[PDB]
Amino acid sequence: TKVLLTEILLDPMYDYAATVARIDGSIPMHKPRTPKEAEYEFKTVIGRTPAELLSQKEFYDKIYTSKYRPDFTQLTRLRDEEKTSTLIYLRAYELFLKYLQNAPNFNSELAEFKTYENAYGEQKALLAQQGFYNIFDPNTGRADQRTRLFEYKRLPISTLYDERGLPHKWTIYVYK
Amino acid sequence: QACYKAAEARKKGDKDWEKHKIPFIQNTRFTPQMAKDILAGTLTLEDLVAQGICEFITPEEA
Amino acid sequence: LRPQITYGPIETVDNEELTEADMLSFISAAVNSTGLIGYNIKSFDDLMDNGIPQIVKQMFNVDITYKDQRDHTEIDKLRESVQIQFNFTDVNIERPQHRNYSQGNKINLLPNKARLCGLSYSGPVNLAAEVILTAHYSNGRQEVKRASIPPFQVSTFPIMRGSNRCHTHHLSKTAKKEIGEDPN
Amino acid sequence: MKICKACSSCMVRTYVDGNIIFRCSCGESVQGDSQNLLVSSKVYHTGEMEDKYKIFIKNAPFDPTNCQIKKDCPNCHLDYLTQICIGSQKIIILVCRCGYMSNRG
Amino acid sequence: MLIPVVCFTCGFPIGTYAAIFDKARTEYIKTKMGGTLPQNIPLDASLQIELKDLITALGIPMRVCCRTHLITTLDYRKYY
Ligand SMILES: [Zn+2]
Ligand SMILES: [Zn+2]
Ligand SMILES: [Zn+2]
Repeated sequence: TKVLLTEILLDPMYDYAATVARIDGSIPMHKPRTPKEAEYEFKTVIGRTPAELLSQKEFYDKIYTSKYRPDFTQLTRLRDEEKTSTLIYLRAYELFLKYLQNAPNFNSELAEFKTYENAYGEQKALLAQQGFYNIFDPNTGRADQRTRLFEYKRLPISTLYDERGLPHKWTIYVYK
Repeated sequence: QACYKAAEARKKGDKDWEKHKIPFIQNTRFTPQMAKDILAGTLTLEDLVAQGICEFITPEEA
Repeated sequence: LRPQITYGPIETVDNEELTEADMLSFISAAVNSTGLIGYNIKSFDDLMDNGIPQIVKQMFNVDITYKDQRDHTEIDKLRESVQIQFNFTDVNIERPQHRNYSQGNKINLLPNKARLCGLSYSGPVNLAAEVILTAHYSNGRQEVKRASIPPFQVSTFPIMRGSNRCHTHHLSKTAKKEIGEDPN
Repeated sequence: MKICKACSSCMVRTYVDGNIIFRCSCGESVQGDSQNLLVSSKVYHTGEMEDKYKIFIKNAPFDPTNCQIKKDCPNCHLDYLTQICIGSQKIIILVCRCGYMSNRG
Repeated sequence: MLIPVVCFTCGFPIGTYAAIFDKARTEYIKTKMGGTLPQNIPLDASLQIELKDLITALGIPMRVCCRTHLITTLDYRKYY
């Protein structure tokens, strides 16, 4: 009993099922404080008594299944956005449970919900935008391209040599 | 081709042989509208490659 | 073959409005094509689906011969060598599994349980084989015994997280988040 | 070398009374007449000779990574040439896709 | 993980207007966003999103530090 409880209490599937059970009030919102509370929470979440769990060979067949069965066919895009988040959460848990159980016709539903959640993540990405600004060039109407970079230009050769062909030596400072 | 036609006209004694030349032009086919389509998500790197606008280059092909 | 496509003349492309901030979008597109580390997942998936099966089924054919070191014991004097010859015919790798309590039925193993319990995120490797033993006798004749083996699990191969053989590949971002994974 | 006419082997060269004798390992022996009086040789500056860059210089007008110069080709009267700089003496060669080559090559 | 209760620099009570400034900001961006996917907003190169008057309407003063910490603080709810 102790080894089974320790194995399953460290399973992430267990904490996820416990969260789903807490959301709809099937188990107390706090962690168990007594052996009776822990046994009751295990019985509700796993769906089988720890002593009865050894007895058989199934494990995933009776894990909690959320109480409210919303309509996920409105996840077909069709007080809606919070409802959309609720539907995303419940559909994700239901598909997680289906994957654990190897339920038939799962890959197609998984891809469908992946598209749904990509749309939902696009909405959340819209919510997660700090803003952005571009300094426009007034002469144009778009992002400024003016720079103080060097720009090559072939200077006249007189800037280096005089009319007798000798190089310039700028060494006399003239003060006015 | 315009260089040859300009040279051909010059050898024929024509005075306006320079008007047969055309300016050289080089450019990329990437347009400002393509940049806007990328940000709208309706243009990916796959169809920029498919349309012959960009291509992949390896350090030995570089 | 000669190329048959043609593009509109380059003299009519209008790019004078292009700014260096618009070119960043191109970089964006590139990063969106390859992801950031997509090559790791692709390479590991290639190793899983195509690499290890090819290596086992092609580069590990065993054909060895050993001296018969037996005693008189009937015809054992007249046999000198035995030829062990076998190769593997079927290869596959599954997702990581863990056995609940004892004598369970090998439930799935999520990455967070592996991290917490110090476990190994390794999926089983199943192999099948056929074996041919040849015994060579002093006079010149030889005898052949051929057996075929049903698939069996040799060991477990490490699974890269996020790859095809990872449990967090059939899960959504919310489901990934709620099983203790970094959803991003 | 000298190649044995019998077994197509590489014969060994010896010198007897002022004559070259090629003796093979199969016993066949011949004497070279004129083309075998070259004991050894060496050529210097192999990394910058014209025989090294023949293919490159021939391919230079077609390589798009080569430097161009605004100067008329005197043969086809194209207004640009391909300039290459080879050697430690920095020899400049102008080439064109028509076959023109400064230095007359 | 949220916009701080007070400005990290001077201690002006930024937090009491944070939540409102969140929602309003999103609405404002929805007006200026324009044919562009949300995750591509910091790449548009044509956007002029300025929150100066929006923050002024909240009563927050013209202090560099306060508006900096209000504008720039990341929200953990929006990344998780
Ligand atoms: Zn010979
Ligand atoms: Zn030429
Ligand atoms: Zn402040």
